[PDB]
Amino acid sequence: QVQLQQSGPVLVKPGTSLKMSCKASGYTFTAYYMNWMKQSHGKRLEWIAVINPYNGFTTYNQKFKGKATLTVDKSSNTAYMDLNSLTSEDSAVYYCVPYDYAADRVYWGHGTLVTVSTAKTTAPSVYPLAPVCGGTTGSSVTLGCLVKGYFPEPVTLTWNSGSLSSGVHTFPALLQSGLYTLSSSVTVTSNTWPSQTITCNVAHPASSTKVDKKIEPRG
Amino acid sequence: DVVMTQTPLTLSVTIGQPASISCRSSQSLLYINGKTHLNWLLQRPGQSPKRLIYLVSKLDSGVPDRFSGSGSGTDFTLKISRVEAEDLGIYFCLQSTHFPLTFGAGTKLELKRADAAPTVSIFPPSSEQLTSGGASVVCFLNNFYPRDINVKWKIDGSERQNGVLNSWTDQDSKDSTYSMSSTLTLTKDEYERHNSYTCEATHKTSTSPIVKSFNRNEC
Ligand SMILES: CN(CCCCC(=O)O)c1ccc(/C=C/c2ccc([N+](=O)[O-])cc2)cc1
Repeated sequence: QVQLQQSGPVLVKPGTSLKMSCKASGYTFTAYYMNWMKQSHGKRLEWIAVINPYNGFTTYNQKFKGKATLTVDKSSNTAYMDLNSLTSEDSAVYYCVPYDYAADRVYWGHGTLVTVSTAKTTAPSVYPLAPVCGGTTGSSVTLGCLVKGYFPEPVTLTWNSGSLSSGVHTFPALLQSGLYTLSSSVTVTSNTWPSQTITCNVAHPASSTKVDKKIEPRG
Repeated sequence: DVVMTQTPLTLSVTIGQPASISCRSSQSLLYINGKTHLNWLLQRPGQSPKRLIYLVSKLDSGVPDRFSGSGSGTDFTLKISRVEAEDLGIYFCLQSTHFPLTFGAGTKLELKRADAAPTVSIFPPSSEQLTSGGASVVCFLNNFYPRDINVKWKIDGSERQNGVLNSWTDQDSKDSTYSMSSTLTLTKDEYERHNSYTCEATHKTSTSPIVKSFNRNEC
């Protein structure tokens, strides 16, 4: 099956260069042109350039010519994109998108999230949120997890290592005073909790933070 | 450059009902072999884009037949025979006839369902945050509809607007609802200065609020 693996999210300073990678598998690497796309603020999409990995010949969008450089390493089935002269304008998700011309199929990577900023990496504090002390025997029970004061994006929150998926709402993060804050709620049956341990799992790659907060009955 | 102009930017539809998205290009997209390189993509919440239609009207593998595409000249149209949960997200048209490749702005396909009241849970600050010297009260307004909704916070019976932040999730695939998280940020000293904490969810004056409370003082 066609699989693309893109380099993880990064925080880089303005004025620097960045090289992203896109490792491909499940097809003959040289048979598909590799496109790169940019998405801004989770909506607007632009095509950057394409490389023909067979011969390494690249065609650029004039908007990005001189800004982006595409290369490949045939040996490792890996495509690269370099971005130079970085500004906050370059903060975006960057997708590698291989195009099989013989069959006419296209595939998209999971992208690489870039944050251009001079702000320093700050690890989040993670707090378990247990229901109120009181005895409302409602049919269901809602638990929460608060992830506050971190930078840059992203963060991965899961419940019970991702094995608990139903009844989850993870909220988009919000920025105030240079720091992100995010929350996630989980709703299970009254029978489930507290009698089964439920844990909030939070990873913030940039800070090497990985914490497990157990949700426990309060007071 | 070819300009792709999409309409509308957002489209709201009931399950089972048809949907019609248009994309119009600033020049002909006939290729030198007489084929028209017009692509349609869907990007579902949290995922990267995926092509659905290519060459105006040809479906990608295992794309359901509810989807169809038609094109006359410089005008191109995606149609969904009957919209289903899975269809939700942002649709983009993409020309790949002329370089650079260019995209429409995207169309947000929203679902109209029956009005639905929020499930409200209030959460005092965790004992860890208090040890830290901070204090946040979090409120979840879950699985409501429509997206429009208001939160009132009351401390010891006075309305509080300062230091409130609200995050909305994207529309829920399963049930077409929206969920929202309201965080009230305080100082430890201030939180300890007061006792009654109240979270209210109202959509309009003439609908009873859904109210959730606690008293810091008692269990
Ligand atoms: C190099 N080239 C033109 C080659 C024409 C002749 C040939 O195929 O040998 C080319 C063609 C198409 C592409 C990319 C097409 C594309 C990318 C992305 C998507 N998409 O839906 O995301 C659709 C189609 C890139 C380079």
